[PDB]
Amino acid sequence: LSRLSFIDVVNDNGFYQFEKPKEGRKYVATLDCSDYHALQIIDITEFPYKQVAVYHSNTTSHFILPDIVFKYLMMYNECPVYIELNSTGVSIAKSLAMDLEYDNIICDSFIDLGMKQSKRSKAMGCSALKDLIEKDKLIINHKGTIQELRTFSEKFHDDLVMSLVIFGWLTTQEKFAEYAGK
Ligand SMILES: [Mg+2]
Repeated sequence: LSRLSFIDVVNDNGFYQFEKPKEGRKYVATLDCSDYHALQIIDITEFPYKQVAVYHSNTTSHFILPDIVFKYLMMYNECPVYIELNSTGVSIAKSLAMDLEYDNIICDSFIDLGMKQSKRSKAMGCSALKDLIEKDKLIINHKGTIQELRTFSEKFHDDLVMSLVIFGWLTTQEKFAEYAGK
């Protein structure tokens, strides 16, 4: 843990940015919705991964969120998004697809537009995260995230960590191959 430091970037209206988009780099975004909404944008290129932007808020209406997500996803090279399918993720993921006609959505199946909930995935995901940070394979820069990585037990908020767990689960998958690499 505690070898973790953060860059104290200003909270630009919910959106935290540590690196702006650089052509040639391939990003990936995971979302845990409405507790705050937490949008993690990671750089999966060089197997040094980097958390370049974070969207954090417990005050945006899930009604308008897709617009917010859309903005940042487009901003980072038509970025792929992996939405956890809780009661709200389902609606958000649909808007993102129908309403905003965004096509770079990662799906679990044609019916589930993101990560389908399961005790199995969360667990499996946590583990995958634990070995991404500890091996210094995932570089975190956000203050909140780091604070939650200090009040989140193996078994108070955790949205920013959950968000990074969606990312874990996404790394235990095969499809992750393509999206990866510059
Ligand atoms: Mg949440």
